Amino acid sequence: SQSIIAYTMSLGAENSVAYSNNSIAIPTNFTISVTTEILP
Amino acid sequence: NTQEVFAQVKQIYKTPPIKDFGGFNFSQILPDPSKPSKRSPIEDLLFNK
Amino acid sequence: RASANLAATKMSECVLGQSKRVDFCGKGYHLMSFPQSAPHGVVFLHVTYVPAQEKNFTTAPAICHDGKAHFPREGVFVSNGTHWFVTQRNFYEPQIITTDNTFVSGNCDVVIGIVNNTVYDPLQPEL
Amino acid sequence: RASANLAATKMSECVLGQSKRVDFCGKGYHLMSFPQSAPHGVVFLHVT
Amino acid sequence: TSALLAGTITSGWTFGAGPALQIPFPMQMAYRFNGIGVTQNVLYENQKLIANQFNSAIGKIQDSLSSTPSALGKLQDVVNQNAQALNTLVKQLSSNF
Amino acid sequence: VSMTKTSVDCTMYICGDSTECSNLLLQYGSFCTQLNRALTGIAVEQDK
Ligand SMILES: *[C@@H]1O[C@H](CO)[C@@H](O[C@@H]2O[C@H](CO)[C@@H](O)[C@H](O)[C@H]2NC(C)=O)[C@H](O)[C@H]1NC(C)=O
Ligand SMILES: *[C@@H]1O[C@H](CO)[C@@H](O)[C@H](O)[C@H]1NC(C)=O
Ligand SMILES: *[C@@H]1O[C@H](CO)[C@@H](O)[C@H](O)[C@H]1NC(C)=O
Ligand SMILES: *[C@@H]1O[C@H](CO)[C@@H](O)[C@H](O)[C@H]1NC(C)=O
Ligand SMILES: *[C@@H]1O[C@H](CO)[C@@H](O)[C@H](O)[C@H]1NC(C)=O
Repeated sequence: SQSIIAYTMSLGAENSVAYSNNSIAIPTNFTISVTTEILP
Repeated sequence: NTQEVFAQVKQIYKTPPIKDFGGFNFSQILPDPSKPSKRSPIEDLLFNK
Repeated sequence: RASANLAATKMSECVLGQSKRVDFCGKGYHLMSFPQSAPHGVVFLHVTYVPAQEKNFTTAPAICHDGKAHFPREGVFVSNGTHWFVTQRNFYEPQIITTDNTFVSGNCDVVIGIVNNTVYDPLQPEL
Repeated sequence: RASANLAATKMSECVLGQSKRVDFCGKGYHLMSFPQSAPHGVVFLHVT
Repeated sequence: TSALLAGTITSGWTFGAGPALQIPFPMQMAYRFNGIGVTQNVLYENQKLIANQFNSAIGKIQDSLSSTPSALGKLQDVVNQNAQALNTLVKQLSSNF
Repeated sequence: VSMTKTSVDCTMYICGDSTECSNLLLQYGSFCTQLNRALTGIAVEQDK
């Protein structure tokens, strides 16, 4: 069964992060990615 | 306009427990859990005014 | 005309240099931008640095040695076990704590959150 | 639209990083900026 | 706005680029003093003074934004001129031409 | 950065020395009232 549906907004995924006060995260590895910006 | 000014990042982040932010007191700007709205105290003053 | 002035600003600060402006020239830390022509427009190739594969470590604001606080000249004081290391903020390159990359100012009692460890010197073992 | 693009630039580099641009993100040396909502607008807290 | 504030005060500025690396806050602020040419030791030496100054500045900006005459006229002018445009249109429709 | 301030009088533009200035006014002067509001806004904008 396929039909038109109405849903509330998906504001985003819930990201769980812990501030603490004696913990740091540092990126071990990195990625390079090119993105296209189109301007008339 | 409001989409590109307000949703530059589309990753929602929960409010951390307000404890030991180095003495920096983020009660005014962060939304208090006293009300079910996600509005802060100065945000409420701006919306009322 | 507003979009054309925006594109000439991006042609000037993304292609002809490197922009420290976040999100102006790419989703991430900007590295380059390659212009490409288009019908009544310009398409940009915004190459950016994007880090990943993060790790969580325990840090301290400074190091106490011989009654003096030692501060990172660059990077962050990091730890996993017992050994304390200094590394730059954007990439994990663990370096042993030495006076060449550590800056000293004041004593160790004025600052909160200090941990104590051996700060190595490069000069005494040769001498 | 012009004011909205200005505000999204200030969301883009006054809130999401640190600005070396003088007076653009606050009077003095900018540290951070805390965004705050408003009726049909955005109110900034440019701490410097 | 709450998500932006949580990313700002918990991750620092790495949430814009990459995947929101956490950072103790006194250390993000020292790292943001490092961007204005002052060394981080000044902050770590005067953390209580900086925290008290920031708390007082937030209190002062709340008292200023709670006096009624707030510099909120630029936001009020948009709604006022839109309502003026609409009511001018219906008073125009009142005319006989 | 600035442009010369300008303003228009409704009577001296469209009325002039017309005897039925009232007949021109009650039917068509609200347009010029809007136009004077726009011109006053432009002058204030150039000062700011
Ligand atoms: C944290 O990472 C360092 C990076 O090498 C590890 O250092 C080792 O420490 C042990 C002592 O416990 C030495 O015997 C080794 O020679 C060191 N190097 C290596 C490559 O093993 C350290 O073990 C790590 N700590 C934890 C808890 O994982
Ligand atoms: C880092 O780069 C890519 C991950 O995108 C992977 O192929 C490579 O092996 C990684 N290197 C290390 C040391 O993790
Ligand atoms: C933050 O500020 C509020 C209001 O001034 C205060 O009640 C609260 O105790 C402060 N936070 C801490 C951890 O003291
Ligand atoms: C972090 O908070 C804990 C309390 O949970 C405290 O014991 C510790 O001293 C704090 N460390 C710093 C660096 O503020
Ligand atoms: C290291 O710093 C701590 C601060 O908690 C202090 O108690 C300790 O005495 C210091 N180390 C030495 C060897 O004095």
